Amino acid sequence: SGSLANNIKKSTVIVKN
Amino acid sequence: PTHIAICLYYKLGETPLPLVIETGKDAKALQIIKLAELYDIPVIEDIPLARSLDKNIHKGQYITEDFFEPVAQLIRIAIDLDY
Repeated sequence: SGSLANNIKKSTVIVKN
Repeated sequence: PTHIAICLYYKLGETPLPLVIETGKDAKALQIIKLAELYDIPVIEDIPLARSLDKNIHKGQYITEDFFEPVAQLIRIAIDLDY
């Protein structure tokens, strides 16, 4: 558990619709 | 509005190209957006780009050639210059 959050924490930019 | 969120990561010496490290639809998209605010990750709304990334570039995959410049433009806006 926590992989989602750890990936978001380190990421550069999020693209959404 | 099927909601979609695509999480891009690019780090020199690690990442030879920008990487899609997480994706979400529907409730998972909403969660990703909430996590993005919690961690101060820039979020850009671009509906054609998001839809195209969602279809083409799966979690754990590098972006492909059609996306190189659109993603570069997002990176230039989103990069934290660290000062």
